[PDB]
Amino acid sequence: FSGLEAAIVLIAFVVVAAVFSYVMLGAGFFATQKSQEVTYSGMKQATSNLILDGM
Amino acid sequence: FSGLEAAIVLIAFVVVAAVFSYVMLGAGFFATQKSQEVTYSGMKQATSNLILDGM
Repeated sequence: FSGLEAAIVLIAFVVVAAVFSYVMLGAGFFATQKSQEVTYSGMKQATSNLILDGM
Repeated sequence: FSGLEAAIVLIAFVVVAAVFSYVMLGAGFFATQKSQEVTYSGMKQATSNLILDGM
């Protein structure tokens, strides 16, 4: 049994990690960038209120 | 444990907040606009008085 083949796999473990890492970050930024949008809209929802002024 | 999911919820906390914020304002304006009507009617109730004049 040789670690030469272990290397072959170790790539695969690392690569799928990096890809998941890659996407999760992308998934994550979008998560964040979405989380920001709802917040901006959220404040804009309340503060965009319009009012009847006087009689 | 990842804050990625925390974002998913953070939306939800913000959204229901904005909706409650949205409605409470609407609930609130109506509260106010109602509070105004009773006042206008309130003064109108007293000042709309009519009188017998002379003999």
